[PDB]
Amino acid sequence: TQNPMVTGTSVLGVKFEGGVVIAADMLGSYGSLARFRNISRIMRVNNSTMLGASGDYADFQYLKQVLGQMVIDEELLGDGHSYSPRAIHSWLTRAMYSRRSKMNPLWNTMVIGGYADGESFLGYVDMLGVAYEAPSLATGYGAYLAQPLLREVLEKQPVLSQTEARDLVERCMRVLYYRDARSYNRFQIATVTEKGVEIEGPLSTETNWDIAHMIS
Amino acid sequence: TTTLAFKFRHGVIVAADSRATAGAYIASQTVKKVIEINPYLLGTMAGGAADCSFWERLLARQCRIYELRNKERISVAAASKLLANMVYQYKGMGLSMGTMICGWDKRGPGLYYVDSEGNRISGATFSVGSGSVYAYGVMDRGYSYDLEVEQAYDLARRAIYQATYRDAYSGGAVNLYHVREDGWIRVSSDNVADLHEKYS
Amino acid sequence: NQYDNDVTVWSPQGRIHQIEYAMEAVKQGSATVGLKSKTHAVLVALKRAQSELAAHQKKILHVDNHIGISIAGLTADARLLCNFMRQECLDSRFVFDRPLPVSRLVSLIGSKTQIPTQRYGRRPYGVGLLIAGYDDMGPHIFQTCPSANYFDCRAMSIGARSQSARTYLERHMSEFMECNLNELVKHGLRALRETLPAEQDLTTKNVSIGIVGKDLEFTIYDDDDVSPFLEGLEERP
Amino acid sequence: TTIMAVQFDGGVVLGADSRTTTGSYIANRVTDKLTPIHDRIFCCRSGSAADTQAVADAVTYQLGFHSIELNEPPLVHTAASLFKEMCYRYREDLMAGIIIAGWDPQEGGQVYSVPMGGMMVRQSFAIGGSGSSYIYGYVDATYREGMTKEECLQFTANALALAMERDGSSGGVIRLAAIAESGVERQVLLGDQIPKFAVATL
Amino acid sequence: TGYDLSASTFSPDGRVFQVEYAMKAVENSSTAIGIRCKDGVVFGVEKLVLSKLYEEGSNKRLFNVDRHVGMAVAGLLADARSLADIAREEASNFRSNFGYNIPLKHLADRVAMYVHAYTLYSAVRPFGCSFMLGSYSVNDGAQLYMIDPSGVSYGYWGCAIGKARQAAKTEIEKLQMKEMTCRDIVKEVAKIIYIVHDEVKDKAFELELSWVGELTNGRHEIVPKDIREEAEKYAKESLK
Amino acid sequence: MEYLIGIQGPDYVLVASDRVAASNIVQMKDDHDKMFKMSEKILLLCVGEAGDTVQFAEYIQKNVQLYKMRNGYELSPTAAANFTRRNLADCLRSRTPYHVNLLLAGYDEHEGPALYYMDYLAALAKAPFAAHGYGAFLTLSILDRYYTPTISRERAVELLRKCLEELQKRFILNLPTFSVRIIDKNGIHDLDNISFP
Amino acid sequence: SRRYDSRTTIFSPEGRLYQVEYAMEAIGHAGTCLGILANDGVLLAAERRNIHKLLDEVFFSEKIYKLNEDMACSVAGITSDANVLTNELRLIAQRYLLQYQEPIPCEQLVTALCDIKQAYTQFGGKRPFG
Amino acid sequence: SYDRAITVFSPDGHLFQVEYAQEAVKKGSTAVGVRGRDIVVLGVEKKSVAKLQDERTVRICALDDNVCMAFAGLTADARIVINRARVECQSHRLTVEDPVTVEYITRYIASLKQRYTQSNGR
Amino acid sequence: FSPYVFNGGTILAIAGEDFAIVASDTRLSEGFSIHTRDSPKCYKLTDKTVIGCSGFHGDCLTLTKIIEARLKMYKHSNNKAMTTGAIAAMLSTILYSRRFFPYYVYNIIGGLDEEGKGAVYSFDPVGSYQRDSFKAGGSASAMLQPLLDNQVGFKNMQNVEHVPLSLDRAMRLVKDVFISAAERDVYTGDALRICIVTKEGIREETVSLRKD
Amino acid sequence: SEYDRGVNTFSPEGRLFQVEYAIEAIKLGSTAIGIQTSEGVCLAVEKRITSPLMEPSSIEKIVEIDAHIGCAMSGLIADAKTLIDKARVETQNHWFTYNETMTVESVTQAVSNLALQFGEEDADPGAMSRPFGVALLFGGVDEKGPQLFHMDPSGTFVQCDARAIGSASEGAQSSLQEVYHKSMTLKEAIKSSLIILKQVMEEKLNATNIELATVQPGQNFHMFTKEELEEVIKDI
Ligand SMILES: *C(=O)[C@]1([C@@H](O)[C@@H]2C=CCCC2)NC(=O)[C@@H]2CCO[C@@]21C
Ligand SMILES: *C(=O)[C@]1([C@@H](O)[C@@H]2C=CCCC2)NC(=O)[C@@H]2CCO[C@@]21C
Repeated sequence: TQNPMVTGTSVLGVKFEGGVVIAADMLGSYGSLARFRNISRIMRVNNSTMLGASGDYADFQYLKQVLGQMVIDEELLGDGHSYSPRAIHSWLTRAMYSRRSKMNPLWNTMVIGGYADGESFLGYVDMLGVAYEAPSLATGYGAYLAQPLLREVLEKQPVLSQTEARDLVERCMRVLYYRDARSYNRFQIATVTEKGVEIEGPLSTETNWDIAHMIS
Repeated sequence: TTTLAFKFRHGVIVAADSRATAGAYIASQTVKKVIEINPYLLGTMAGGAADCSFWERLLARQCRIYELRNKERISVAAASKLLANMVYQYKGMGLSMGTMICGWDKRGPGLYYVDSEGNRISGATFSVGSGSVYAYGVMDRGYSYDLEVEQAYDLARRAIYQATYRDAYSGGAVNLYHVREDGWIRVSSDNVADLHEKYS
Repeated sequence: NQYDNDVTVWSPQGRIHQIEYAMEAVKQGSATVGLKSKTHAVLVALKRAQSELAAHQKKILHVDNHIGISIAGLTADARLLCNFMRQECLDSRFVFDRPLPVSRLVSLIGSKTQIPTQRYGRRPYGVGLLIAGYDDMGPHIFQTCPSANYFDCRAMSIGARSQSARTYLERHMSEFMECNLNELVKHGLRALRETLPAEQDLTTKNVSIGIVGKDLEFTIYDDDDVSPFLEGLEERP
Repeated sequence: TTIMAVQFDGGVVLGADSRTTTGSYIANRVTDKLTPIHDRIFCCRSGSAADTQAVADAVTYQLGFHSIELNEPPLVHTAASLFKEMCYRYREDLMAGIIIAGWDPQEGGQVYSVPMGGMMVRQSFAIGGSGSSYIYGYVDATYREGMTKEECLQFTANALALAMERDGSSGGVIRLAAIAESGVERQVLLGDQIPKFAVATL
Repeated sequence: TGYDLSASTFSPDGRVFQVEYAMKAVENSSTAIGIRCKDGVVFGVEKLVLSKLYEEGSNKRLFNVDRHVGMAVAGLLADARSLADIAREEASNFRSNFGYNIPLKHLADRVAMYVHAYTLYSAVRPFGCSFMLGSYSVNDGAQLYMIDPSGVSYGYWGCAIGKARQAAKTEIEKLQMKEMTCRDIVKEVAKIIYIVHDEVKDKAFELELSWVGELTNGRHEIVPKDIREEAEKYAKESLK
Repeated sequence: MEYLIGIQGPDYVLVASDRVAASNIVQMKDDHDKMFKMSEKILLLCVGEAGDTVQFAEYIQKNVQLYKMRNGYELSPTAAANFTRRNLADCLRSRTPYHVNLLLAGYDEHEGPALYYMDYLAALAKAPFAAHGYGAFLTLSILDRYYTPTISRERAVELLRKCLEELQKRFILNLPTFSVRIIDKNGIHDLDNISFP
Repeated sequence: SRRYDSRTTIFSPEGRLYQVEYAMEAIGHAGTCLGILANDGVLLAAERRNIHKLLDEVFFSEKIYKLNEDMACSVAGITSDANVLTNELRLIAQRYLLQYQEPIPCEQLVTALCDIKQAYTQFGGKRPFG
Repeated sequence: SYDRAITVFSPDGHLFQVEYAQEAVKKGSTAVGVRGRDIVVLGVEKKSVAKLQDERTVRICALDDNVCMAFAGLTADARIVINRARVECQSHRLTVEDPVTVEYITRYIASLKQRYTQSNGR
Repeated sequence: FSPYVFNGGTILAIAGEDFAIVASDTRLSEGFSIHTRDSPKCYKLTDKTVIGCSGFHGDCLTLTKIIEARLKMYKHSNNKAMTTGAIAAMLSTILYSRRFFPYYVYNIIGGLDEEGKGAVYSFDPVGSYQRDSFKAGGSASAMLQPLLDNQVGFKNMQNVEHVPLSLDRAMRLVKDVFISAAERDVYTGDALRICIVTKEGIREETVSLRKD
Repeated sequence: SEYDRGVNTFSPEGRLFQVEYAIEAIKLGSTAIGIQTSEGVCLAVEKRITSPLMEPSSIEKIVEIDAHIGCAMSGLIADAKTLIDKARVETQNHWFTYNETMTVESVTQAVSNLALQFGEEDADPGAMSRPFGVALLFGGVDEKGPQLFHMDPSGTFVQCDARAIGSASEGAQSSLQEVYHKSMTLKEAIKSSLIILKQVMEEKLNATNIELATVQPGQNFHMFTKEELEEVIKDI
């Protein structure tokens, strides 16, 4: 696509001792209009891998179709080999770079999260084929507003618990609701652990508007 | 870039500078602008470094194949024609090549100018590059067909030196080659600082 | 006979005679043995050529850091299949950054080999393959036939007079799982010795070995490298 | 253009305006923007008239063939999927916003939105077109769960009339269709049947 | 006369002998059985082991064509594998175009048409395999179809393919399968397999069992090992 | 800019071209030949874009000589001109157009002398005299003033000298020497170069 | 495919192309055509095999065809093959007139058609023109 | 397209079609060539019809200004080969700027014939 | 839509008599933001060759994968590992294959030649390459190069002994030059990854640079 | 009949018919001998001259593939020209891409890949209809030293120490068995090969009816001139 039409804002990701947590709001915007308010931008790829996307929702749905079919095709063989989060990340990088090289990009920024062999995976792919790994990730405006807080926590305390990571994600979502114009108050939280992928649905943030009375 | 070549009684003289530039940044001061196609045939490079290198290496491969098939060495005219035909296929696509093909064949000494625009001209004196205008004046005021070998060497060195003095995109060292009937020799590589000492 | 010249013709008995004729090519070739322990996989090949000046023809080929193959039959077909397998493994590394599982490679080979057996003017691949591999499921030995059928084996010998090697392997197969590397290789060498005419023996010249395992890339031991293994091998009965 | 679809227990209600414009000139003033894709499946077309007509004809062809081969009534989701495939594949070439509404025995009454770009989402009510912008607050304030067919018809007519008052590209008559298991019922609202809202006067 | 060398030739009496020779290829294979009950489908294969050097799981004759669809083959295994890939591609394409899981009747029709396309020309050879497709869904129920080398697809309540098909059919007709559960069907399948096997000619065999139903949530899978071993015990007891 | 001129007489054709090959502001060559020999009695004079000139001219030359080899006789000037126009016109609307301006001179045993003018759009005209370049603008009126159809080749060389002298007086480009050829029933003859010290 | 192939474009053990010889036999049985060259002109004379009382006269001739403004031909053998070849001859002549803007010489036209007919004896697996 | 294999091997190692083409050559007119010190001499046998043949446009053919050829066998095949050789001579003049060597054109013709002994449908 | 973006990064290579050194910074950035602080730009090719890539990151990743595949293919066809010069020539052809839609990558190859001496090859994005003694590439190449010209090449120095370069002095010089670069270039910082190539193999070291 | 079978048909014994028939064509050609020594590779072939009017200098049975690789051919010599052109192009492409010389084994493998690429259908236009009727001996010097390789129409290539191909291969091979040792010098190899060639040739060996070439470390591919040939012939 050359012009995105219906888009999603920012996706957040943090790894903790024993898994990964990913968060995204449930809004699809048609320009400045909050048009589709109940859409899910997080996907369960397989028991170890989950995916979240920002950008063109139609391109995201195409990718969900292709990835789901690939997973089903692998499970038909029954040979005891599955795709790791890292392999899905590499396949996504190749797909995006191939589309960019044909001058027909997929207008998405993707976060891949996973847990395999007692190890956590968090990966970033961009529209152009820039891909990397990090202990915390944020796309879009979250790169400016959320990555500072996450990075500050991670530099001091490099290993987190599930409780701490979830609390940090909720704080960052609140900040995004305060300062991003394309944001929505309902979000979803996906977690991958040794038990697999769990998605927690419409969650809201508690806001504070006391400074409204300080305007005078 | 300054490249120069002339035919005289005792053969062909080829001379070049060694400065490679990317904008106003001097990437290199030891670059090689003369390609050795075969022991009897030389080529010069001006313009796009990658273009000239790739296409003259391709010419070298084709000339070796010619020698294998026909059991005879290729002529200068045929080699220049091959290069011109090769680069005409990519016209308008943005190739920047200015080349001199020099050698000795059954017709004697040969010197041909081939550019990416499509020109293929024979001649006795040529200069290509940014500083070619400055080299032309010195070469034209000093050139004779009856030069002695040392005189020809000195003339080529002087012309490249003056070009590097006036042109911002020329400099480094003067690399000199002499094409004779039994093959080319590497004459010298002289830094222009030492030449400034000698000429001033 | 009007049924034995084309691969597209069924006989009244329900057979395709061209595929059987292609299996004859594997039966004529030199013998190879393959076996697996719980940690390693070994391919032993009987190299030979036409004359003594002619160096013994290459039977064990390197496909990937975790996969190697042994050949029986038409060598040019074997090189075609080897190039196909190498390209498939390379594409898997390019796209998924992981090695290709061995079973999926054998599936791809079977798919490639079946197509020529259904089309007019084509022929089967007159090559029999023995594949040794290591992946996340352990060590594997696979057999490939010109009929496009493939087998997952505990051990296997293919080639000329390989029935005697298969007999030896069946007798001793319960030991293989608990062996170390030298013992496993010696078992394979004894099985391969079972095919030679009674006068011939195993030398450093006519034997090639190929080993893969948990922490070893596929290695081809030929010449002096095989002397460590040929040592300590009792004479034939 | 203003198109709307609302789901009730046991079916759907679709509604549209009847204006075709070439700039500021009304080429057709009684057009039908509701298209029967199958017996119990309809589409509301928004955007380019030619593009939407072509896509609708192609989907009608494909769905009829599919239903003959399977010997079953088609699903509304299948029609929405065919529309989504065509609109996503030719998204650079097409200007087509579609609403697909219908009834099938397995899932009941269903409403799907295929906006420009080729995404597909199931909604309880869907609105589209250029006039849809002016009625977003009204539908959010007035929509309630468990409406009946008659309440859905009244709600859709009210919304379409409000949109036609404020949009220069919407107007004419109101075309309504109710789809249930018993079939399709179609209505036209013209003149004094169109709901009226008092205009502020000083 | 050469009326039997091409699939594009009729004989004077109206027969295509090449397809009949492919059917002969199917009759030489070992027997596969499929039984359908109100809640599911069970597949059983007699898998001959031609040497003890072969691992357990070599030459599988049961395939997963889709997460809800399973396949049991007889005849030439390479042809069967190519057909399994064709069926998988058909199911994938159906999901990508129409957006749901392919009905079994439609899949059988498509694959049967692909098989029939090889019975018309001199340029290609007929398939030497026969197979059964089995599926379960809530809307469609339990479905069992069989396809032969000519391209005929029929729906069944119980089906047998291969060398001992008639004896197996006789045994299957003794079951009131409509009012049976999938657990009973597994034991009956194992018993029939053990009955039709000829120990004198065929040396040794494994039992390959699979099923699809509401018990499995409409997913085709291998029968769990404990159920398989219990059924084998029942079958060996019945043979005395 | 390069200069071509042609004068037709009762039994001859006289052609002249300039000998300059230029790059930017420098004259790289001063003895360049811009005349191509199609056959024993046909000359092609080509100017225009670099590379296009030699490629087009040598393609035409090769096909004309192939006609001679295959059929045992030579193309007439009219047929060669029409072949040239067909090829240039066909390539005009393709992706590889040639930007060439041409003169074609010839002698036919049955039709006599012929001079043909062709522009880069592949329009073909037959003329008693013609010229190509920026210098044409300066010398066409001199030809109009002094040309008669019954002119001898001595007088034709004199008129050519007049035109070239005018180029030396009024033209801003340095065109110091010119190649001169004549075509008659005996073939192609190289005349002396016209040089201005 | 191999079983049904007639193999028209191969050699016999004596170096003969058999289909060409059989087509020559076909021509030996057709109607007579003679051509005579003079100082002031040239003529063709053919015998007409369509001599039924119920036949109608239309067109210009039965066996004489006009290829150009300056050339004509007469054919012997299979009539439909002749129609094909004469259409192709007219096409070749008009293509030459387009390329050179002069009428084609006669031998060049003959050579072009004969190249076409040689092609059918060397590759393609089709029968020659009779 | 027609993709049958015409030239194949026989049990004794023979290419029968090539041998039959050699028979076709054996049926043709006799040509003799002698190489002299300063000249080269080429003689052929004529099959002449009394008074009725027109030998005005007939030439022993020329590939360029410097190479001559004489053939034996099927005359139409020879015409095809001569035209291909002439096209190659013009290409060599264009690409090398020098006239051909006799061996160059002989090599081209021989490779053309070999290609026709190993191609499908010919 | 622009198919390129600038992701920063500086690489450095110094050739010795018996060693090669390839160093890089580990910061990945885009615009004014930092993507990651732990992305090295040096990749091991053989036991004797290391490559350094800077520029657009997607092109860097793709080119790294392509080069690894070509090395495996060469070993299959020719039964030996590729030499440093062969790798350089192959990379030149790989770069020119994309001449009309280039790779926005700057490449420096460092390793040992067939006599055991140090070799550095520098490339431009379209495939022109040269053998050097030292070379800098990336965003701070214009800062690093003059200092190496002075301190390794002894240029503009009068009556200074041209003592051969030692591994210790080279390591100290690399550390100092990257410390100076991180002061003035905003794209350079975080950590420094140094790879030393000798006949004993490849050895890695990491040092810290300033995080602002 | 000739066309009952296709070209890709197996025999009941498991061999492709056309390949066996081409190998029989190999037996009708001239005798070539190749000897490998630590000092280099020697290739000797016989020119089969049928008439005194034939100029023996136009018979090229030994060709230069590259400065380090030469080839000797036996059988249907016209078929060998395609393979040789492929070999030359492969060596030059390798030099272009990698700036180094090809190994003899790689050249032999590249040429052997063309050997079984024949068929009728499912093949591109311009594909081969039959196998090649040539046997090739490749001799060269690379970093592994002097290498000699043998290729036959089946696509099989082997490495050999001494090898004879052609009509008189069996007897010449026996003689080579008798005379070859690992410590031979190149002069001894040349003399031994000429002795065997004299033994097997139906003519009398003089300096115009044979060809000899050598490849040595440091010196390029060398074709012996008539004078050097006479110098060697004097000893025999
Ligand atoms: C010369 O023309 C020049 C050289 O960099 C270039 C590089 C080396 C071999 C070919 C010649 N090309 C350029 O773009 C710059 C600007 C002008 O001169 C250069 C230095
Ligand atoms: C509506 O969107 C509209 C209609 O013309 C068109 C009519 C037929 C069915 C599809 C919708 N499209 C347009 O371009 C004009 C401008 C705004 O709305 C239109 C009236």
